[PDB]
Formats: sequence, C-alpha cells, structure tokens
Amino acid sequence: GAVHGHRLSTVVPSSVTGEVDYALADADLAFKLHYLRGVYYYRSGDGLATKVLKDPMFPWLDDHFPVAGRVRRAEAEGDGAPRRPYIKCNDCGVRIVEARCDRDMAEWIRDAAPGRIRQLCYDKVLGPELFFSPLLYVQITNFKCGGLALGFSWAHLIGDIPSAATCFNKWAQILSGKKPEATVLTPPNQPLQGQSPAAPRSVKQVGPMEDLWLVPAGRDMACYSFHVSDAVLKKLHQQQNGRQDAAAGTFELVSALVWQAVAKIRGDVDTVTVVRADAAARSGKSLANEMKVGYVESAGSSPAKTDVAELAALLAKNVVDETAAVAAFQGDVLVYGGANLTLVDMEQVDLYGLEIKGQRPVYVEYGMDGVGDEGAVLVQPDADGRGRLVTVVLPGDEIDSLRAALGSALH
Amino acid sequence: GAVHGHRLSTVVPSSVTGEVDYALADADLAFKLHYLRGVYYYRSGDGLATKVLKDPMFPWLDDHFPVAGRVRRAEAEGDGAPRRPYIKCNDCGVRIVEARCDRDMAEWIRDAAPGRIRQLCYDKVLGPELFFSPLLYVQITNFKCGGLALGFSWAHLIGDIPSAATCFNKWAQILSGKKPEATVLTPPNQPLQGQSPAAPRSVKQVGPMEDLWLVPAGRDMACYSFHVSDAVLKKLHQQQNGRQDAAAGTFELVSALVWQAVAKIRGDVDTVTVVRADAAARSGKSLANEMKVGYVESAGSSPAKTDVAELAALLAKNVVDETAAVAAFQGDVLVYGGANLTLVDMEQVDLYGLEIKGQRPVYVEYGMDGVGDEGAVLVQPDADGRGRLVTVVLPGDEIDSLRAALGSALH
Amino acid sequence: SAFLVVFVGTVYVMSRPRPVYLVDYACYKPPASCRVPFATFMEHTRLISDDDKSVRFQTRILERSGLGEDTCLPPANHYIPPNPSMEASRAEAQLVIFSAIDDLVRRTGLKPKDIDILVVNCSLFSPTPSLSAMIINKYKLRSNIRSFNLSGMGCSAGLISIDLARDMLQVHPNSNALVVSTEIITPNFYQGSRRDMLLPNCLFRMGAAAILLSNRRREARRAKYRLVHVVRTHKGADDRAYRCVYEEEDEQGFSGISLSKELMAIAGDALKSNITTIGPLVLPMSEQLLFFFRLVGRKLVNKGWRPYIPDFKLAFEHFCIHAGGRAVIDELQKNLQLSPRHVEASRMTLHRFGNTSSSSLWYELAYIEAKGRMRRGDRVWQIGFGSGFKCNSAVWKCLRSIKTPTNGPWDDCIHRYPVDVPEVVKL
Amino acid sequence: SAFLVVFVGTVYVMSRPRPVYLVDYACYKPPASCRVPFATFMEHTRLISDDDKSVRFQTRILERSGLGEDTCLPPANHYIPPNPSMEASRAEAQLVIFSAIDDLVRRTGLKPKDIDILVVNCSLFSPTPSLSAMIINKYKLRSNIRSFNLSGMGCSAGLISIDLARDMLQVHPNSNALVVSTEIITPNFYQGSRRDMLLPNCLFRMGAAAILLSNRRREARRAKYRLVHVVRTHKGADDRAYRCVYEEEDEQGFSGISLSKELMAIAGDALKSNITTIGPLVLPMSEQLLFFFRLVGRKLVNKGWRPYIPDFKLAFEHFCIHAGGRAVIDELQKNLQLSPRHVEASRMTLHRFGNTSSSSLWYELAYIEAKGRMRRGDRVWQIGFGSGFKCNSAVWKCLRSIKTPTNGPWDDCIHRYPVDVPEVVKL
Ligand SMILES: CC(C)(COP(=O)(O)OP(=O)(O)OC[C@H]1O[C@@H](n2cnc3c(N)ncnc32)[C@H](O)[C@@H]1OP(=O)(O)O)[C@@H](O)C(=O)NCCC(=O)NCCS
Ligand SMILES: CC(C)(COP(=O)(O)OP(=O)(O)OC[C@H]1O[C@@H](n2cnc3c(N)ncnc32)[C@H](O)[C@@H]1OP(=O)(O)O)[C@@H](O)C(=O)NCCC(=O)NCCS
Repeated sequence: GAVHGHRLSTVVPSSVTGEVDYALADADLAFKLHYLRGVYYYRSGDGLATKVLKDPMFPWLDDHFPVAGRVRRAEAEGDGAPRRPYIKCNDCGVRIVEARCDRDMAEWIRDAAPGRIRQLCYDKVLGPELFFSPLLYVQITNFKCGGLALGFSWAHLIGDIPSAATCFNKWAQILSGKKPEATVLTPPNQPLQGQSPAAPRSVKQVGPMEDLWLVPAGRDMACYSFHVSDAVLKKLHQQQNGRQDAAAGTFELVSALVWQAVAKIRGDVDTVTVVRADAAARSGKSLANEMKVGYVESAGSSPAKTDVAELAALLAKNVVDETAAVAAFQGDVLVYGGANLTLVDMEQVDLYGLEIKGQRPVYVEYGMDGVGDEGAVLVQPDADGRGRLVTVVLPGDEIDSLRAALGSALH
Repeated sequence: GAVHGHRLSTVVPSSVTGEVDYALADADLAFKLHYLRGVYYYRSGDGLATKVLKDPMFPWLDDHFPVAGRVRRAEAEGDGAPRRPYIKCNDCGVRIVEARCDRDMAEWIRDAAPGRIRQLCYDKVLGPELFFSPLLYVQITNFKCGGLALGFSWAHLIGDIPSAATCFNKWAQILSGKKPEATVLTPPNQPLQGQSPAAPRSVKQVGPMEDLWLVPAGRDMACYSFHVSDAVLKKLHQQQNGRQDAAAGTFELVSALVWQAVAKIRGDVDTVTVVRADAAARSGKSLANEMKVGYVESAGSSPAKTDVAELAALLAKNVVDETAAVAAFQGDVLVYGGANLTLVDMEQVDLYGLEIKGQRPVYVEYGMDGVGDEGAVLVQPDADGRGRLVTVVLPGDEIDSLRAALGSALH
Repeated sequence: SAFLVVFVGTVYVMSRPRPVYLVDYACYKPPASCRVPFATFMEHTRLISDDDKSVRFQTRILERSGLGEDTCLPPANHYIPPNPSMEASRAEAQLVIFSAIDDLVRRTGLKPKDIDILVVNCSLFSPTPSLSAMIINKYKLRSNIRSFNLSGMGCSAGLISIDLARDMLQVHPNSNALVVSTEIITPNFYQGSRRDMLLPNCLFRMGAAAILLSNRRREARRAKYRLVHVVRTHKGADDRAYRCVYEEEDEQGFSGISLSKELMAIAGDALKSNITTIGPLVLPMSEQLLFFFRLVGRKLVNKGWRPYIPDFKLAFEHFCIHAGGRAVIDELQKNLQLSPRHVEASRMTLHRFGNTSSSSLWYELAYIEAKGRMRRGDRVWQIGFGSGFKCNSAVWKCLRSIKTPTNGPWDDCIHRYPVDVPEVVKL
Repeated sequence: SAFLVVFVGTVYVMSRPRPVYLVDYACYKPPASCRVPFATFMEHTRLISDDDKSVRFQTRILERSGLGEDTCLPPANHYIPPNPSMEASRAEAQLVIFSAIDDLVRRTGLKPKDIDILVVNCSLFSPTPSLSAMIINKYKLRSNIRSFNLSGMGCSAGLISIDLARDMLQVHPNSNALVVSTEIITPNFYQGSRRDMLLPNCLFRMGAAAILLSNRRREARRAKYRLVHVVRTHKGADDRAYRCVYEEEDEQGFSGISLSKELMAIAGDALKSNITTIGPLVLPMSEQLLFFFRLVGRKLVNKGWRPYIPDFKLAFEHFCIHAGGRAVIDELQKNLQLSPRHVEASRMTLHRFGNTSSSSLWYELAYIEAKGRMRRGDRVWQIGFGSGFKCNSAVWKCLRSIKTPTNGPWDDCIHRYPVDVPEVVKL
C-alpha cells in the first residue's frame, strides 16, 4: 500500500542563463538546514499525464532560474575561515519523481499514522553531494481511484514558505493558461557587516558541517497532521470574556492550544519561539527568507497549568523579535527547534491557489524535514478557509499521547 | 571447489537417418532402469577446446544413430496393458555439458569423499518427460591445473558397459584420426516368445513405473572409489594354498574381499548375484545388453567369518545362471541391487582405450545410478593395467564403516 | 544524302540502356555440423519454456511448415538456452559472407581490386562499421569503391540490392558489382513467448549469397543470365500492410519480428498488385489482347465477369517463389495455376534449406540449375516479398545453357530431390 | 553540307550527365524542452555510475568538447537512469523525421505523389520495417517508389545518401529524390563504464535533415544549389582504420561505439587522402600547375623539398567540416590554413546543436545561409567522416542568393552567434 515506481527526471530552464551568481543573503544562509515538504492533493487527475505537468515547468523556470541552480562556494579574503556559498545558476534542473500508489486517496486523507508527507513527497536534502543536490523535487503520484498528489520538496535555503507557495502558484497559472506575475529577483544580496556575537535565544549554533546541510535526527521525528474545525475556534473565542482581546483568533489560540497539548506531555516547554510569515514585511518580495524570528518567555506563568487564552495573550502581545540577529549570525543556525518549540504562522499564504485547470485542491498539507530537537507546528488554512489545519512535527514518542491529550478539546 | 558454468549443447548425427524404429531387445528392456556414470580423467587438455571435441561427435553419431534417438511407445495389438518401447531414431541428439572447476585435479583424484562422479557427469536420467530425455550426456570439465575430465552419462537401456566403453573409444578413434571398426547394428532385435512368470532370484521386481524410468532411492546412495594394487592381488593370491586354483583371481579375489568386507556391516548377505560381463558371450556385439546375470547362494554358511579364498572358490565356479529369464521377464526388474548385492566384473573392457591424441587417461572410474537398496561394486582396470580399481556403491552410512574394515587389508 | 539512317541509328544507340550481366553466383551451403532436426528443435523448445502452450504451438507450426531435417542454425542457437551476443553474431557474419565470396572468387577468377560497386543487405543485423566495410576490410577492396548497406528492408532486399546495383550499372560503365544478401540470425531469435513472435524462430535458417553483376561487353559470353526487368511494389501505404510484419518488444522486453494473423491476405493482394505491373512487360501480345478483350466484356454486359488471370506459364519457363512458408507458396501456385514442377524449386528449397533469408531465390535458382533444367534462352521469375510489404520481382534471361556439375549448394543432395513433402510430420 | 555540327552537337548532348539540383532542405530544430546543459549531464552521470573514474573522464570531455548549453537529448535520456526501449526510440524517429519533412513539404509545395526516390540513412537505429517504410506509410507515398535505407554506414552516410540520390537521378528522368539523414540516439546511449565507449554519450545529440533533390529542368529557377562533385574515400582496407570506430560489447554486456585512441591520426589521413582525389577537380589550373611544378622540384633535386599545400581558400568560399569533435576542426584549420571565418559554421554547429548526426553538414549549411553570407555562384565544401572511415566529400554551387530570414533551425539564435567558445568550461 506504499508508493513505488519512482521514475526520476529533470526539467531545466527553457533558455540559457549564462554565468550567473545568485548571491544568497544572510537570512538565506541562516535558514539552510530546513526543508519544506509540501503535498497538494486533487480529487481527479484526468488529462494530467506527466508531460502536460512537465511542459509548463520549462517557462516557469525561466522566471525562477535560481531554483534550477546549484550551490557552490567562493573563496574568503584572507585565510578561509568563512566560505560564503552562492547559487550558481547553471541550468542544472530540478527532479521530477513520477510515482504511483495503489491505495485509495480519500482513505489516506483519513489517516492518523504520521507517514503521509514522508511517503508522498520525495525525501532528499542538500545531501552529501552538496554541489550536485537539487533545490526542489516534485513527486507526482497517481492513485487507484484516480487522484493526484503533487508533492513539492522545497529547500528553505533559496526561499521561504510564501516564496515557495507563490512560486508554485506561478507554475499552476502557466498550467491553467494564464499569465503569471513577473517575479523580481533583481536587487543583488550583499553581506552585511554583522558577525552578531550576542547569540539569539531562538537558535542553537550547531557544529560547522561541511557538505551535509541536514542536522541529524537523534530522535524519531514524524509529521502528523490533524484538522481543526471552525467550531473549535468559536470555543476558543468563548473563554477570554471580561478582558481585552489582543490575540489574533485565526492563529494565536490555535498555537496556544497545541502549546497546552505539548505542556502536558513535556515539562520544559517554557521558552517558545515563533517565526512570523508576515506579508507586510515582504520588502522587495523576490525570493528571500523574509520570516520574522521571535522568541517568547513565560517568566511567571508556567504553560503546563495555565489557560489557553492566557498563553495566547502571552505569545501575541509579548514577543521579542530578533529576525536581524539570526541573519547577522555566522551560519549553522537550525531555528526550527534549536532551543525552543517553534510555532509557524503560515496561514496568510494562498495555499489552495494551485488551480491546475479549474481544479481547486481538496487537501493541502505542509511538513518539514530537518526539524530541530523540540518540534514544530505548521498552521495553514483548509479548503474553505473557515477552520485551520495543523501539521505538528513531534519527536515521535509524543504522537500517540497527543492523540489522547488533544482529542478532548476537538472531539 | 565445485563444478560450475554448465553450458548445455546438443550434437546430432551428421546424416539424416529418416524415420527408423530401432527395436529394443528384451535384455535391453530389462536393464532400462540403471545408468552408467563414467568419467575419464586427463593430465592435460591442451588442444582440446570444446569445438575439436564436438566436431568428431557428428561422424561418430551417424555410426551409432540409436544413441541419438528418443524413447517412444507403440500400441499393443489386443488390449494395451503392455506397450513395448522402441528407440525412435529421430536425430534429437545427445547433450554436451561444458563445465569447469577451479580445483587441482590430482587432489580430487586422491580424495576419499564419495561425491566425485555426482559432480563430474550430468546427473540426469530418462526423466518424467520420457519422450524427450537424452540417452547420453558428455560433461567436459576443465581444471585450473590444466586437466580434463570427460564425464559420460550413459543410459543402460540402449547398451551395456562394453557397448558403452567401445562406443566412446570409437568416438576417440575418429577424434584422433584413426578409422573405427564396422559398427554393426544390422540384425533387428525381436521380442522373444517367452513369458517366464516366476521371478528370478537375482532381482526384485519394482512397481510398474509409467514415465519415470528410475526407482526412487529412499536411502542416500553414493559411490566410493578405492584403488587396490597388484601387491594386494598377490597378497590374496597366497591364501588358496594347498588347493586347486579355479577361481580367476583377476576379479574373483577382489569381489570376495569386498563381500567379506560387507559381511560385517550387513548381516544377511548370504545370497549375492553377479553380473558377468563376459567377452566370449558377445554374440554379435552391436549395441546390446549381453551381460550374464546369475545369483550365487553361499552354500548355507555365513560369509561373516568365511575366508576370502573360500568365498572366491564358492563364488567363482558355483553360479546359477538366470540371464535367459531376466530378459524374458516382463516389467521393471531392477537387476543392479534389487534383492541381492551385485558384483559387476567390468575389467576386461578397453577402459583406457580413449586415445584422444596420444594421451592415455590418468584415471578412469565408472559409477552407476539407480542402484537399489542392496549395493553394487564395480571392478575396473587401473592406469598401469596390473592392479584393479573398485567403485563401491553403498547406502552411504556403510561407506565410512567400510573404510575402517578395508584399510588394514589394503594397507 | 545517307544521313537519315544515322539519326535513327546513333541517337537510338545512345538512348539504349546498358545490359546488366549476372556473371555467376555462389550460394553458401551450411555444414551438417550445424543442422537442426525437428526433434532437437522441439527438445530445445520444451527445455527453456515452462508452459505447455508455446511448445504445442511451435510443434504444430514446425510440423506443418514444410521444413526438413537439413535446416541449419548458427553456433549459438545450439546451446540451451541460446547466448546471442554481438561477438558471436559478427563471427557468424564472418562465416556466411566470407565463405560465399570465396566460393565466388575461385569459380569466376574475379579479382578483388576490380570491384567497383558493393551492395550488402541484411535485415536485422547492422553493426558499426557495416557489413560492406567488413568485406572491404577482408578482401582489401579499393578506396574509391561505391559501398552501400541496405539494412532493415525485410526479406525482399535481395532484389532491392539487385535493382540498386543495376541502376548503378547504368551510370558507371565497365564496372563489376558485388551483391551480398544474407540474414544473420543469431540476434534474430525471439526469447519470450508471444505466439505471433515465435514464427521467425521456427522458419529462419542459415543462408547467404554473393552475386557478381557487371555491364562489361566482354562478359557477354561468360555470364549466365541477363537482367531484363526489375519490378518493385511497396504496399506500405496501407496501415494493415505496414504493421503486418513488424518488429516490436513484448511485455518482458524481448525484441522480435511479429507476424500478424492476416499475413496471407496482405501478401496475396501485394503479389497481384505486382503482377499487374509486370503483365504488360513480360506477357506475350496474344495473352495481353485476349485479357483486354475479356476485360472489356465485363464493362458492357454485366459489371463483373469471371476474372481472367493471364497465363504466366507461356511467359516464363522457371518460377522462383521466395520460400516464405508452405502456406504462402501453394496459394501462389493456386493463383497462377502453376504446375508442381514450376513451384518445385521453392518447395524443395523450403524443405532442404528452410526459409533462409532474402536469398532463398538464389538457392532456388541453384536448384533449377543443378537439376540440369536451365536451358539457354529460358526466362527466370523471382518473386520476393518481405517487411513493409515491399514485393519486388525480377526477370532474368538465360544466356548459355548451364552444365549439370554446378559446384553449388545442391551437389551432394540433388539426386535425392524432389521428396514427397507431407502435410504433417509424425510426432 | 549541314551535318558537320550535328554529330558534334546532339551526340555530345545525349552524353551529357543530368544535373541534380538541391531544391530546398529542412533541418529539424529540437525544442528547448529537450535541452541538456553541462551541469545536468554531469548530475545525471554521477547518479547512475558510482565509480568516480568514468565521471572525471566525462567532466574533461564535456568541458573541452565545445558543446554549448542548448544541445538536445531525446525524452528518454532525461530520466535517471535512461530507459531506452524500442517504442521510445521508434516514436522519437517519428518526431525528428516527420517534423523535418513537414518543414520541407510546407516550404516547397511538394506533393507526396511527386516523390520517386527515397533514400533514408541512420547508423545505429534500423527497425523492421525500415525507416523509409515509415515515411511511405505516414506520407502515403507511391507504390513504385525507389526506397533505400542505408543503415550502418556511420556519421558519413549523409553524403552516401546524396551520392545515391545523385546516381539514381541519372537513370530516372524528371524525378524528385528525398534524402533523410538522421541519428536516433535513444538506443545509441552507452549503459556501461568503459572509457572508450563513453565518448558517443558526450557528443551525440539530436538532429535531422530532409533534403529534396531533383533533375527537372523546371527546378533551376527555384533551386538553391547544384551538385558539382561527390568524392568518396573508404579507408576501410587498413586494419587500424577499420577497427578504429567499432561497435563492441563490454564485459558487462552493454553495447556501444568504441572509439580507438588514435582517432585523429586516422581521421587526418583518411581526409588528406580525400583532399588529393578532390584537388584535380576543384582547384584552378594556376594552383594545380604550380603544385606539380613544385612536386617535380622534389623529384630530381632532393628527396622532398618544403611541401607546398594547395590553397583551398582560392578554390572554395564556404566550408562545412563535419562537427565530430573540437579536435578535428582545429587541426583542419592548421593543415588547410583556413580563417576563423571559414571554420565558423562547424564550430557554431558543434556549439549550438552538438555532434548531431550524419546531417551536421546541413546545419552548417543553414548557418552559412542564415547569416546571409551565401551569395550567388559561391562554392560550398562539405567534408564528412564516419565509421569504417568512409570520408565522403561534396561540392555545391549556389544558384540564387539566399535571403537572411530563412526560417530554418537557426532563427531565434542567429543574432547571438558567433560566440567566443572557450578551451575549458570553467567548472
Ligand atoms: C505457419 C505457416 C506455415 C502458416 O500457417 P500453417 O502452420 O501453415 O497453418 P495453421 O492453420 O496451423 O496456421 C494457423 C495456426 O497458427 C497460428 N498462427 C499462424 N500464423 C499466426 C500469426 N501470424 N500470429 C499468430 N498466430 C498465428 C494460428 O493461431 C493457428 O494456431 P492456433 O490454433 O493457436 O490458432 C507460416 O508459413 C505462415 O503463417 N506464413 C509464413 C510467412 C512468412 O514467414 N513470411 C515472411 C516473408 S520472407
Ligand atoms: C572528445 C574530444 C574533445 C577529445 O577530448 P580531449 O580534451 O582531447 O581529451 P583527451 O583524450 O586528451 O583526455 C585524456 C583522456 O582521454 C582519453 N581518451 C580520449 N579519447 C579516447 C578514446 N577514443 N578512447 C579511450 N580513451 C580516450 C584517454 O583515455 C585519457 O585518459 P586520462 O583521463 O587518464 O588522460 C574530441 O577531440 C575527440 O575525442 N574527438 C572525437 C571526434 C569524434 O567523436 N568523431 C565523430 C564522428 S566519429
């Protein structure tokens, strides 16, 4: 009942780009150890053989030619204590895996075992051959009923979650016959005179590994997905009575609910970071990790016995943003679970904008690879936009206990 | 260590024989369940690649065209309860197996392990697809030292041991450049008009097998080779002193020695049959089973403590001939080890007559296959032509107990 | 003035084509050390295939196929299983080709440095360098030779090579053309079990032919035949007749030719589409006018009278039908109402040599020579059909009467032919 | 009288050879969805071969190969690993042929029933029915068409097909010949690890050409070139030259083309043996008489003076050297002393399209047409070398000046050419 027949391929830019050095920014290299794992389910894949899904990728990669590039390294000024990487824009391409599944797709949507995102999207990283590792992978599975599951394996080095979701929208628009927006990538990034010796409280400076940009697991991290309905956030709105409301009800109480769920299984969950996927902080939205990294301390109230609205007000209005300190730090960062449990707010993105012909996706979930040693949650909107969808990536020992410690509030 | 790389092939007669129904004698149908497994070793196989060994097989096979035939079954006149087989002389051919071994050949010749003929010639019989089973298998193995071992697997149906050995010598005479003698097969063998309803005492009739012309073993029969010298021949020749010498000590003393050796491992060996391969009774040797089958009872007394000279004088001149009733008997008679131990005397045959270029063989041992639950010994001349060589075929659990009983007398 | 007969003279002479002379030809006779009887082919078939369906089908086809016990296979189809490589097939191409050119050079006195045109054809096997560069390497032919390699053109590329050398023997004068036409059947062995792809396994045997053509006027006394007509009919425009004989790969990934079920009707309407473009050329005038008078009789009385086929027995003395199969020959004998003597070369070449190659026509010509029936002034017809359903034809005219000891491929067995070829073979 | 000029008139006219005009030709332009750069070729090599010895070789070859970034491989070598079947290679033959003839039919007004000669060549791929029968089935050509499939003759069969269509048009009057020169490189991919058999993996790219030749007098106002000379040189009699380019099988059983180590010492001496048999034809008398007046000067004075090389820059204006590799073009620039403008067509064809086929000369001709440098009465030299080391050459002469928009295979990139082609690709 697993996927098989992994036929690999490569789609390249349709035009020669010449010698180009897309120089990565400081925040580009601060997020290099993480990997977006995103799949997009569809109720029908008729008329969608893997030549009409691959032929729009040649004009799509013309506008996004650093995605088809490869990582190289330059030389330092004096002795080579740093070696700043850059995406060499040779037309080296991105992998197109064409798998197939024999199980029914709808019964795989109704699943509790955390093995969906690891199976349905191709699990490679910027691996041991760092100079020959693609920055994007597409897995196109076909089910027994006839569904379609476009699974994108995006590398967080080149661009973040808005710059990944809109980049996939810009391919679905070419597939739908539309004309996408012309993407800027024109102002070249420059190294800032930083070196940031005051280390952030959101990070954990790992050892400077050479050619494997994937901090190893240690634990047994797995990507479990659960959907939260629209009526549950109404129950998250009938608790903050008699006081002022500064919690953004679309994300903040949803994060505090799973924070309270983790604060019955794990004791030391005191410090917690967030990474704000804000659209207003997209100053020159080209392809860049424009996340807002900020940690939240709970100095007086422990989160294990405190109500979810109080944790919501603690996380929302009391944040210490350090998104420039993580950029100015000298690499090897691992912000997705370095010291604290991370909460990602990627709900503002047009996640269901992967219209192939006129087909809205029926389920869109994201997962992460290279998550740190405390875990991560990934809130994201559902198909109708009423409720939310949370894919939590726990160390794996706490998955089945979260099924009991969380199902009481959902039921 | 073991033989590998079995490359099967097929050589056919060089001229079309047309449709020829080569009828079989009753003595040919009596011996149809046994199989000659005889290998011929060589110190050097230079100039003997498997084309110059295969091209003389085509002018050899049209000389002996019923060897390349296949067994069929005619329809009876009245009720079809008997159906007489006949070798239909279509040029289906004989198998050529071209294997190799990375072992030193001289160490394998001096190996006391009973599995040597099982590996060096092709273990196939007239199998369950009886109408398409080859009647002869040559196995040509080449050694790392540079030797050669022609392994001839001969079906006893078509011809006996003189009629196999002289046929292989007739092949080697064409291979060397000589001219072989007139291979007569001109009088057609006819079914004799004798029924013989009483079974002979030298045999045990097995069940009426349909298409597998091989009795299933039950036990784990193997063939052990031990060289007996002419000094051991003269040693037993000084034991019939003070008596008249009528026991032909070229065969009789050795067969009495192995009978005395098996009469401390098995208790009831008092009646032992002897298949006499006489050269004076070869009335028109064409391709025929002109053996002499006779059972010998040991005068009531037990051979457990009887001397080998008394056993020689008891087994030589006191033979009750049954070779005219084992042929006239109808159906699956199992001569070689059916009800009595068999002592075959294949020593007068031209066994080292495989002159290939000028090359005498260094070692020739014959084994059998399909031997019943009583055993079989096989004397044959050794390389000097003075002593003997015995390949004894025991159940397998009697092999190593014979090594303790015969090693003192051989010394 | 006497300058009115020279303008119907030398102008007419310079408008006449050069004659193409078949000097001799040397058909390769395979040794008896490579023959495959019916019984050993059946025993090799039911030893590598476990199913009792694809052995019971080849057993019926090889029974009712008209092949005999003298048909030969290369020294790689004798193993169980066969091991065809590119070094065991090219070594089989250095055997059937070179020992057929050597049988031609010694019997005509041909010098290799006076070969100007070389046309080799082999359907499946086409290595790099080709089978023409192999002959140029072997016999050390000249650096300005016109070499060609017509590969992939089926079992009718013998007459395509004949027409190619003939149309090269009109542009270049005083030249000799070596035409080699083989079929290397070591990689032509299908391995799987598809029932439409197992017919080239049960029909294709060893065979080769080296042909020496020349347009020199000195060779008018040494040549045996003069080439008169070559008529080509490529029926590949139909979709059925193009994918009829068609090389595929099955589900296991084994290559092989696949013969369709309607191979017979596609053939018989490509033969008669070649007969109606050779009837105006080779028939007598009386038969043509009688056919026209019986053709205009179905125009005014009733739309379709009885079909009057012209008698080709009064237009040819020898018929060389390409020995494809037994069913293909006796339906062409059924059409043209041929005698059993007329199809006797094609039946006994199918019996002796099997369906060899595109060069079965030359073994048939050597049969009707070796029987001593080839008088001078006789007309030869060579009907050859293949893949893409090109159905080419050729008309030769005998120059000198051929002696009975021919030293060809039929010499050791011409006194045991013809044989009664039965409908079935007893097994 | 009045017959004093007729017999030196119309007798000479009936001895005059028929002219063969190149009407038009259409090269296949592969789409940019099938392009293979240097980087993805390297990343595809170091994912199916774990040994870093047959990868560090590919690095040096494709670095110093002169192939650019727009070279195209078929849609079966884009997979990791490639899955070259027969269906994926036959359906790739239906892409590069049927969209190169359709570019020729729509630009010439050619009818399918006005095709009388069809000469297709493709070295490695040769299916059954032939590649010519595929064209006859698709375009529905006539029943009596002269169809020839020259398979196995290597990368120099692009001019063997031209010479064959030349000689077939001398026999048949008022006919149109179609010449398709391809290389179906889906089965031409080496699957092993031997170093000598890995050079066709780096250089062989996609390409085709569909040529229309005719002998009609009406095709002299519309046609582009007239065929002057075709000179064939077959060095296959030598044993070093025969087995230089050889289709072997390696130890693991993977077929492929095995180039020898002395590839340039044979291709420089199979080509300078082709210069001497084209010198008397194409040079002026003022070069030839000076050449043998200096050649008699090294006969009686001493055993060889300083060798004067005949200027072919005074004999031709346009050179189309076959784009085999970079190391052949730079040494032919050394011997013949050509300018970089003369070898600009071959270098930019190797850079844009790569070592395509036997039809790289037609992409070079489209280069020197698309730049507008092809005037009236210009002489074109097309040197082509292959396997068996046939080294054929051809000389054309332009009949009408070609305009700059030519809608061929160069249109989108002719304003960015020529480019500086470096020695090593910096990676
Ligand atoms: C076999 C051949 C003798 C004709 O058939 P036949 O054996 O004379 O006669 P049959 O009536 O037995 O033929 C039909 C049988 O063979 C099978 N058969 C015959 N041709 C078949 C084909 N092309 N594909 C599949 N099955 C075929 C039929 O299925 C039937 O077997 P079945 O019981 O499974 O249905 C054979 O010569 C032939 O078909 N033509 C050969 C032509 C050729 O090879 N041309 C190449 C040109 S050089
Ligand atoms: C490919 C080409 C650029 C040569 O590249 P290059 O830069 O000259 O490469 P070199 O041969 O000097 O590189 C050295 C290596 O080449 C290898 N090599 C080169 N040609 C080889 C051949 N034919 N077989 C085996 N090895 C070969 C050597 O094994 C050597 O190994 P190394 O790495 O240990 O030194 C080109 O000049 C060429 O080889 N010509 C072929 C033209 C052609 O293919 N013809 C087309 C129609 S046939």
